[PDB]
Amino acid sequence: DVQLVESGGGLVQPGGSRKLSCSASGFAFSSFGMHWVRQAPEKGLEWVAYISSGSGTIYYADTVKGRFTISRKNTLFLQMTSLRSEDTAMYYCVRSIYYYGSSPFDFWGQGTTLTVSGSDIVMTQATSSVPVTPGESVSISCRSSKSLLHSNGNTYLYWFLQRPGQSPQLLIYRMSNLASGVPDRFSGSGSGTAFTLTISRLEAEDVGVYYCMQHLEYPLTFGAGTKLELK
Amino acid sequence: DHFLEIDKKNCCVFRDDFIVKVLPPVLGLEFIFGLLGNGLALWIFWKSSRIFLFNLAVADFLLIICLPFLMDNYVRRWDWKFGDIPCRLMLFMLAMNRQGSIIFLTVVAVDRYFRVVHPHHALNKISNRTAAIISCLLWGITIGLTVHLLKKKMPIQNGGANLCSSFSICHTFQWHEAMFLLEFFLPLGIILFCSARIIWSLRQRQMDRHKIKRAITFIMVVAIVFVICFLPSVVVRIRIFWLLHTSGTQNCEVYRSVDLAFFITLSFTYMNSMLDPVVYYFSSPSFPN
Amino acid sequence: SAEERAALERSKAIEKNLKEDGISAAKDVKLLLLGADNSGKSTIVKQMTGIVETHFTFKNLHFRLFDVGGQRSERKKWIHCFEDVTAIIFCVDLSDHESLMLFDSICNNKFFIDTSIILFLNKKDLFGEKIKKSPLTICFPEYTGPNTYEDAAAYIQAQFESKNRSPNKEIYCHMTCATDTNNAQVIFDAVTDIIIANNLRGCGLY
Amino acid sequence: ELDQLRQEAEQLKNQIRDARKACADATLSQITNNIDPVGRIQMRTRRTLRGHLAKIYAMHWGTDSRLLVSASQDGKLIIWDSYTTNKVHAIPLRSSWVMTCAYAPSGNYVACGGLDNICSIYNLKTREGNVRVSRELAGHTGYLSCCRFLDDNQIVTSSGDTTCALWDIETGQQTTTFTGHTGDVMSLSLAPDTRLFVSGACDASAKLWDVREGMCRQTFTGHESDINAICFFPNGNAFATGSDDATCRLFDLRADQELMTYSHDNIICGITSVSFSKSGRLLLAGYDDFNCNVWDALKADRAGVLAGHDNRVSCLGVTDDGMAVATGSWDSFLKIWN
Amino acid sequence: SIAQARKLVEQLKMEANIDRIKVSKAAADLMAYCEAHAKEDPLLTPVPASENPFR
Ligand SMILES: Cc1cnc(C(=O)O)c[n+]1O
Repeated sequence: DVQLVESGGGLVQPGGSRKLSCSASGFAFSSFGMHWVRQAPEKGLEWVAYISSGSGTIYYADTVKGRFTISRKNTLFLQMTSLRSEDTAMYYCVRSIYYYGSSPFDFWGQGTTLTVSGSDIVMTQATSSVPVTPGESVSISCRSSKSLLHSNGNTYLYWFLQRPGQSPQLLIYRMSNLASGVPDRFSGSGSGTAFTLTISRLEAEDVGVYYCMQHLEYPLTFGAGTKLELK
Repeated sequence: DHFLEIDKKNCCVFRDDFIVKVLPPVLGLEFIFGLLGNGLALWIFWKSSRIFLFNLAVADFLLIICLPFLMDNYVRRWDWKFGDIPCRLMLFMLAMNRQGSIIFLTVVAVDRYFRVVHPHHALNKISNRTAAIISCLLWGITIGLTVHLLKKKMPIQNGGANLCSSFSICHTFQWHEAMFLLEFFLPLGIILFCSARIIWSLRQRQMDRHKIKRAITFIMVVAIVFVICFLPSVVVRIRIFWLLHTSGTQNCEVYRSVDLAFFITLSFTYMNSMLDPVVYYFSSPSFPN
Repeated sequence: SAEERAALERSKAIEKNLKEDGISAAKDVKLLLLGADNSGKSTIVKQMTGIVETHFTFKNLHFRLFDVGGQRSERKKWIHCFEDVTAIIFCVDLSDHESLMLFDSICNNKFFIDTSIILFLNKKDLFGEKIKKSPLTICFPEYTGPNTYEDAAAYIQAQFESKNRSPNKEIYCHMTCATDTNNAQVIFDAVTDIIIANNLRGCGLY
Repeated sequence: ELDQLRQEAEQLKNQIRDARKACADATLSQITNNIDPVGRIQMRTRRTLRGHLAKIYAMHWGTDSRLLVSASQDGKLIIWDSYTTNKVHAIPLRSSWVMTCAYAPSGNYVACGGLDNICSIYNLKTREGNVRVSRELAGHTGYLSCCRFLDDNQIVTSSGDTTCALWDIETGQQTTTFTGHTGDVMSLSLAPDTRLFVSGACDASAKLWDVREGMCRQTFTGHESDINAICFFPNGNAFATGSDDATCRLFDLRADQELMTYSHDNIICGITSVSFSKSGRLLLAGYDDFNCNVWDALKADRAGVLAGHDNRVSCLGVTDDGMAVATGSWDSFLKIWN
Repeated sequence: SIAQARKLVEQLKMEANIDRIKVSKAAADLMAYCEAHAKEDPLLTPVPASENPFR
């Protein structure tokens, strides 16, 4: 079925260069705007780059602009130049299609680890660890500096679940809808600034890290990451 | 019978008497017929052929507006009282209207040649947006080709009357004469070549036995009316050039007879605007309906 | 415009794609094909239960040839789909009045008052052989004339052409021997004559 | 025995006519005369969906009153976004002869059909990212002129072989076939409860079918020509048939005969699409005379003209919330009135 | 033909057993439905542009 496999990691000396390639197969890659999301070894996801359908527009993060370059035979390429010490991270290839009723960030690639030797919408999660027991109910909260409820009624607060050792999967998109393939236990709520992902009858398979995201305007800023550990 | 120095150059001007009794009855008739025909044609009026005809009617609309203002000049024994801006703008946009009318006749004939001889060529399938920018471009070059008439110094206080004339009879060879000569020489050749090719292509297909005969007659009479309207002015102007080169301005007694002949035949250029509704009304069955 | 900008990008991408496909499909020339059953409809361009679409290229034109005889229903309820066909190709089996009635019905339809009908008279040699043994009076009781192939063919052609009344349409009668491969050239030249006639109409001069 | 059967049929028809005429104590006009007039209804073109390059033959609003799908003979079935004029999808049809279209109540599936004798069901929410055919339903001997989704699984199609059939998209076989029409079944309209529907045929009759048992409960006549369109009243107890004789009648299911007729002397073209309003008071019926008259469904008089099209209107659709009506004519422009 | 005629005869007989109500009752019911939903029809009353989405 749908797979986004990739390679191009390995140890890189500082000041060098390395090409990261996203191999896409099993979907209409010509009509998908693939993103690039990196994860530090002990931090939350951070946005890197984005290339649209037909390469109409390309966006880069504040701390990435100029140094990197993203371009797209069903393959996406990311150029890395002048690597720093903070670029040691695992890079994920994320697909996203944009129309009315679409499901952005629905699929996330496997990811490859790579190591080396102010007006943005900042979003904070009040809690970082919530120890809960299976069969109970848990609630993860998320806030934002600026209200995300746009004029057309859509509020952009995507929720992601990252099981240990597995790439994150979309759970709640636009803060109210439910992603396809997700059990109906999850449910989003909130309006304007405060968001909440309510889980009812929590199972043993719902443990992991929950990330809060916005899509109101680039650059997209993930949350700090809330961990729902067992017991 | 007269002399005048303009722009540091001598130039001859003659004010005949037959003009006052011959210019404004026919010119008013052309204005009356032109306003009656072209006025209704634009009101009635999109394809590539339709848009080209629409702009052609627009050019005739301003030319029809010119005639009452020009007729006042003839009736007042060439005594202009409007001033600098009215005379300058009137001459500039009148020259622009003729040039546009001639160039749009050329464009229409070229369109017909491409649509009868080369039916499968891509140019017959141009969108209205492509036609609109082309029509504007042809409008633009007409503005540039006559912009120098706006910078001229006029009127000139010569005796008790003020001249509002740009077609002064003298050896001074301004670019306006060059434009007035080319705009007849080249478009006439284009019209004749396109018409001849259309006739030959329709005859070769062996489908002239039919409506096609009426089409042939209309295509021929367009060129016929064009040539009969524009030949007298150009031949008289060539006579003026020959006389100026051979004899010079030493004596202006012989330039009185030719000067009056120039304007009366120049009135035929307006007559082109009067016979342009034939392209609208006489052609197509939709117009009689 | 948070992500609706990306939605506009998708809309513009397919709007341009629609325009690119639209101009490409405008070069094709559509020719509705009619006629009675087993009347030679498939033996005109032989060299090159729904609707049947046949396409071939000749002299840089894409001739699309719909054979709509496979619809076992009323013509009037779907004949407006073919309102904008360049021409109608009609095949008549000379070796067999139903074709004449169908031609009368289709040549005066309200949607086909401006679309010319190219008429093909197939089986010329079979018709000649039949005339050499059986006369045209059997199929046309009003026929009074010489018993020759040429006269009978001309009479049938005149009868077919006489069923129109709109002067804005023309019938390009042509006869095939069911073996000549040059019918494509006849279709091409008839189509280009119709095209230049329509162009003259569009210029307000026809 | 054939003569006896014909005599029995004639006697039954006479009994039906007598029963129908016996119940008409008072017509609709003399009862609705006590109601005040609706007044003139003025409507302006809020949106215009440019992008089609051929005649538009169908248009069905989505259940969310925002997504409009239009089918044209250019070979495409574009799903529009009426609020912002955007195009969501552009589905390239297998064949260019399309005369109908449909949009699933859930929004997942889009139907299509025409002279191909095949009703194709497309899958909008495919995981591969593109729109792909899910089941090319086939089995009809004539052109499929109208298809509607009862739900995501079962579709009813009206064909030109005097037959309306209820398919099953999961298996692709005719679960139930309804027969009894004399001419082409050129229109169809499922009831709000989706347990029954009507089909206006070319024989000037609009039979009331039943989805479950596959039997025609009632038959309605009174038209002088073919029925080109048909739609239920919002209540579900009435429907309006748009004939080709420049008239459209409002039948009642329980009364079982025509109630009012909507005819005007200044109208001679044939109706191509009739659709009610949310409250059922208006009957926005399109015409081949380039316009779209709005009729008071009770007073039986005109209340406005939606003249904004340069060609015959081939479809008309009022959204579920009633806030918009869209007409798609052959000039390739679908305009969203309001 | 005999079987086809029999089917039509039975079909007409089946429709003859359907109960029919008075036309006045149906007209009154339609009028009541139209009046009870008059306030919910945004076509006959021009909806204000404040909340009308087609502005
Ligand atoms: C006095 C006069 C009259 N007519 C024209 C003309 O070009 O028509 C030009 N001038 O100069």
